[PDB]
Amino acid sequence: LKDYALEKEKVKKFLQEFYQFKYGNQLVRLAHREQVALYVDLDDVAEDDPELVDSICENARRYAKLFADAVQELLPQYKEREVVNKDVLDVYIEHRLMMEQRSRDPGMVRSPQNQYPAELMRRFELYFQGPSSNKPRVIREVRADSVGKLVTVRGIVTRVSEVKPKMVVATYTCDQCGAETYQPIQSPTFMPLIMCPSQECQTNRSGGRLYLQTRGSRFIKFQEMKMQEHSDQVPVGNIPRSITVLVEGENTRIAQPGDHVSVTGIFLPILRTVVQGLLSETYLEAHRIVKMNKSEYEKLAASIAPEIYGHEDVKKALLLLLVGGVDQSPRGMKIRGNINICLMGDPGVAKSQLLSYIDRLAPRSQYTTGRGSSGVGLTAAVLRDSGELTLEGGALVLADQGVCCIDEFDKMAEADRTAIHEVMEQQTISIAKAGILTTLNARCSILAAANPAALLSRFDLLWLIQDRPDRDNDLRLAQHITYVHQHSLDMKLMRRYIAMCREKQPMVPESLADYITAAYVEMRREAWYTSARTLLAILRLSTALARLRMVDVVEKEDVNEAIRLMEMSKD
Amino acid sequence: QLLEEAAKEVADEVTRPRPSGEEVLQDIQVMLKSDASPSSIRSLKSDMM
Amino acid sequence: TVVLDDVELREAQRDYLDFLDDEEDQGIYQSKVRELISDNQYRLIVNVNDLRRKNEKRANRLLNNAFEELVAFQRALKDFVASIDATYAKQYEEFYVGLEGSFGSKHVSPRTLTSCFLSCVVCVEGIVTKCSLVRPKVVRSVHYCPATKKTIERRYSDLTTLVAFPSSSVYPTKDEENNPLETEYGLSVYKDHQTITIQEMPEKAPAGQLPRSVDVILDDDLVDKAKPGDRVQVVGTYRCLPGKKGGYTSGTFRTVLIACNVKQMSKDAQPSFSAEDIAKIKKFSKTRSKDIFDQLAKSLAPSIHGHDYVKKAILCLLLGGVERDLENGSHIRGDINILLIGDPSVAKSQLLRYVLCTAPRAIPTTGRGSSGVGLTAAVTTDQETGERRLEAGAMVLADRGVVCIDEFDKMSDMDRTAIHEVMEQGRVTIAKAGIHARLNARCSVLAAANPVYGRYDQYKTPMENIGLQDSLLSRFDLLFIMLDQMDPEQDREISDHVLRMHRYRAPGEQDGDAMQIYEKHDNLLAFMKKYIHVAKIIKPVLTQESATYIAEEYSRLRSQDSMSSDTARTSPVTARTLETLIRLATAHAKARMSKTVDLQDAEEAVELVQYAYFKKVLE
DNA sequence: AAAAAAAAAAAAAAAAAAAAAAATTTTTTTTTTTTTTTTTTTTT
DNA sequence: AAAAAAAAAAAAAAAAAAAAATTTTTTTTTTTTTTTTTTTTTTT
Ligand SMILES: Nc1ncnc2c1ncn2[C@@H]1O[C@H](COP(=O)(O)OP(=O)(O)O)[C@@H](O)[C@H]1O
Ligand SMILES: Nc1ncnc2c1ncn2[C@@H]1O[C@H](COP(=O)(O)OP(=O)(O)O)[C@@H](O)[C@H]1O
Ligand SMILES: [Mg+2]
Ligand SMILES: [Zn+2]
Repeated sequence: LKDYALEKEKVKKFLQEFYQFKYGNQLVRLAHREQVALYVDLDDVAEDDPELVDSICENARRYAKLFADAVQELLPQYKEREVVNKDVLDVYIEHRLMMEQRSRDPGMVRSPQNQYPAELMRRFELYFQGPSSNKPRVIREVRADSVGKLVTVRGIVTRVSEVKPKMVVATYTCDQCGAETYQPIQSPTFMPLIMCPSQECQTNRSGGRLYLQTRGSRFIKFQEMKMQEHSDQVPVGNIPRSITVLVEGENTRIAQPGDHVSVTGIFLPILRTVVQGLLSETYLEAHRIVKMNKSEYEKLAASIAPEIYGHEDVKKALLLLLVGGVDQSPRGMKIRGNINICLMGDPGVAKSQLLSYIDRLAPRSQYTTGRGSSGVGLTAAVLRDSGELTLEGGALVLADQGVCCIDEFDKMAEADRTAIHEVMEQQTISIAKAGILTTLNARCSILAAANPAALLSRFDLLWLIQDRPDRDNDLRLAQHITYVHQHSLDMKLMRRYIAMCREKQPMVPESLADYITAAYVEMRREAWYTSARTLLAILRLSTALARLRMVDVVEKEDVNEAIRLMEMSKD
Repeated sequence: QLLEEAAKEVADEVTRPRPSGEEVLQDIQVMLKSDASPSSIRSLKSDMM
Repeated sequence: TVVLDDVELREAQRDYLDFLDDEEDQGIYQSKVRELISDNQYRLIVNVNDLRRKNEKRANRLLNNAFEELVAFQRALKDFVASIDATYAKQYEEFYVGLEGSFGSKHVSPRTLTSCFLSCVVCVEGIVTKCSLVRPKVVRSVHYCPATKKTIERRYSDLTTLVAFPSSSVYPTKDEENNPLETEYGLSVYKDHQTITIQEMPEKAPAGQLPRSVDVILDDDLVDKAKPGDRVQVVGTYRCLPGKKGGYTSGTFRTVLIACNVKQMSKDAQPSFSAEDIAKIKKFSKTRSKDIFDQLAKSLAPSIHGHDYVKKAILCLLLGGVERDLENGSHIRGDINILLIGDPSVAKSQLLRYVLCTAPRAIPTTGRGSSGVGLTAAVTTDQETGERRLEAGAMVLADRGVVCIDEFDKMSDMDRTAIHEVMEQGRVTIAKAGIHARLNARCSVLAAANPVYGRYDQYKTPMENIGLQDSLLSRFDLLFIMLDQMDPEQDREISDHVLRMHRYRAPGEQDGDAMQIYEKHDNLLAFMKKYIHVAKIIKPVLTQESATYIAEEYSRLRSQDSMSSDTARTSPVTARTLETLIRLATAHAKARMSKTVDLQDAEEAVELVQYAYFKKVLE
């Protein structure tokens, strides 16, 4: 073991002196209260001292306390101006330290338990981000031996509670004296107080009768999130293990249901309270949250799943949706910029694989086959939580903004079919069922796959794939896939280009009005099922193609390629 | 007892910058006296209790 | 609930391990460790002034909060004595730390042992009052189950001062299977335990006030170091005791003083020497061995004039003869006893006070101050057990020591006869119906009687003029007659001496306000104690020449012709006078460090008796 | 010098103070196991 | 389209667990008091 006064001196000199003053700029910003959270980096601390880093890895919580108090004492010399007191909480802390100065009597000694505590008066928070040397360990493998140890984990989210105010330091005021006592909370529960240990009360022999209130207290942004093993992490036959993670301060509202996360934290226990001993629950106290691995033209479309061959126009339309047609809300009525595709196909052309690649691709994606997600799996339902009937979502509401890759749409349940019709038509999901009376909001885009009328009449593109056996086509595809087995754009760069492409917002020009109306009527005569939905289809595809070009104005080239795609699909 | 701790507080502040060891504020007894005539030991009835 | 580390304990143990580490210094505490290891004693006495000079703050801390501090000290002691010898350090489950030195503010008396000194090692002088039976206390108790062939060792913590729980105090008697357990007394481990009671000395205490006393719990290592009546300085931890369990408490906390050590406050067992002093004594003996008795005799009792024969005789007393215990226990004494009889203002009482201040274990007895049962021993019942205990008297306290009898003439005949067996055989055979014993008081007696009529009449015979029986004057072996001649010439002598001593001052130490072998020869005018102390042990056997000469001179003294007419005997010449001759000869030889009593010492003894006994009554 | 009288000592017995010693099941809560009812999802 | 299997939610009951709780009496100890013996001291 060591001496933690020495450790605090070590980290104080470190935080002052390491680098542009890397940590110094952060310190002065939080001193002025231009940031509320701080993040230590064990790579940046292994830059000089490895023993301290190994100790942090092995007993991280204590050093968290050390670092935070060290920065708290470094605060005022870095402070340089009068902050504007942006919060009533700021008013309280300023008033508190003001009256402490007023009745200071600096020579006068005060007890070891008569002082405003750090956890109350800090007003900032300090977290970490574990070193690259620290391998992220399997959620199953983070056992009792790793309690207190600093540990990073990578897992999928299943469900996440909302931001409700956890208590940090309850504040009580008296009925006679007027002092203000604190109960610093740590655990899931606290017994309230009813008597005031203020020395005026001890002198008076008065009934304390202090009353808790929220005004002088210190709440915090608290969430309990769930996480689940990676299906690749899971062993041969066991189901994926879960884990509970606790999210505080400026770590709140990062992860969301369905999004992969990497959380860096410590695996601390709670009291369990039927075999003897002293049992205890386990929660991982998050200290850095980073979404990762899903939610961080011609060559581009060919880059969309290079392992598939042919279907070039299909890939181009897939790229187009991934860019997304322009979102419009003109005159109240919504004209959503979603693009809905269905792939009817002969048995086996890698349509499921295309859906899986889009699932791996999009920043929000949910790949649902027939019956694994049915009823509540696609819809939203009710569950016990602060215990409560928390209404949470299924696949589509998880994919509220993204892409639902629905597989085998032909054989879905009829309720699932009805819900998907609703979401494609109006991007809501109305429910008036047994214990649910809601209208979920689901701004999702549908990629249906199926095997061979309502489909044709409610969509923006249907594609029939008939692998008519052509010798040269099959020869080239066979060479291609055999080469794939033989040898076994980057996804991140592709997704970056798409992400930037999402936000150019073109507005249609007047020059193309005659062209688009003429093309619409001509397509109608060539038909004589097409209608206003197909008009909106060509128009959305034109907007999205302008987005792909990145210009803010749609042109004749865009509409030409749109008609090219739709002609290829229909034929 | 109020007088006793009052004496204690004023004592610590007057001797305030004390040296090592002698810092825990020691208890300050407050004995009394007067100038009035003492009353006889036979005059302690119940009412003067 | 084992402590991983404490900065306080680690710091204190490091400091005291340094304090014990004595090689770069002179090696004093290392030598103390080595000698106590050689002795098998297991307490080491650390001087508080040493601790203060090396680290004042630790001295302040320890003298303010003892027990845990001394736990640190004793753990350091165990580690240190293990480094010197691990085998011996393993031998004793604990080693202890006695104290010594200038406990400046921490020196009070039991009247002044206030409630400010709790858990502080207080220093306190005082007289013992009680001596409880030194009885065992069990510390580690072993048991044997014969049904299950099992052995157990219950363990006890000496919570004489802290809180104690029944779970700690259980003495097991049955196993888990309700079998019978038989104690293994020998395999168990015990420590002695005694209570005593120190008291404020009546010479120190306030004159008109009741005594005040403090209770002292001597555990092992300090069993018999304090009997009733002794002067003792106790240094140790005043604390509080736990009331036994019970839902109520008054605030009362009867307090004790768990003594850290106790030493003889008499400070008269003082053989403190150095090798240089031993060599000094050796040369002082051997260079001028033949004149050394007269050197010592003239030296002894400065601040008084003449009386050279009496100084020689008091030397013969203090140096002592040699006690003899023959084959069958016929114990022939080896002490001198002197009766000063002489006119008033002859410094007889001043000689008595000199030997009181100098001779180790000297004690004063007045005529009607001490009386019989006080003088010799006594037998009294306990009243707590109805058993007869023995209360040692003045003489028994003065066993192998000196008693100064002021105004011996005034002791009534009962006590004057009660002193008989102590005078001859140096024992008091006391007995009442329950208990009897022969207490041993090998005492020596210097007794200053005064003459009948208040002053010696020259013409009257000494036997008429002394109000003491021939019976007793036999037992006394020398009777010295001190007359005030009143001549102006010797008056000039004595007067100049006396007023010179009135003019002698503390050299330099004083300004005008009132309160080495040889001495720096101050014109106006320690090693005495050193040399006489070493002198006492030697047993100089009598030579054939000395025995024949002393025998013939005794025969001459017995014969009436040896005294001329007009002289009157002062003490009849019984065989006690011959034994006096032998004892005085041995005392002279012991002065010389002879290893044999020779004719020189024999003729000195015969000169002594011839001057002392036969007196010239004038007409 | 020995007898008589008085004083003190030794030892047993009693009165109060204050610290020790002894006695000592029954009613309420609440988790867990089991059953029951209304509803939704699925199958004939 | 009707039947039925399953699901979640709600409730009852039995087993285990939770919680509440000073007063009276006895015995050692200390301290004096009283008796009787022993001792010492004064008298003829
Ligand atoms: N060009 C290609 N690249 C990679 N895989 C291919 C290709 N052509 C065919 N496949 C294979 O076809 C198989 C069936 O695809 P699948 O997604 O099941 O289509 P569907 O589910 O629509 O029938 C996949 O296992 C895939 O490996
Ligand atoms: N031999 C002496 N030498 C010097 N001074 C003497 C001598 N004898 C007596 N004195 C003086 O006479 C005083 C007599 O005191 P002290 O001895 O108490 O009385 P006493 O002699 O009657 O016992 C002493 O203080 C001392 O100063
Ligand atoms: Mg498929
Ligand atoms: Zn209050």
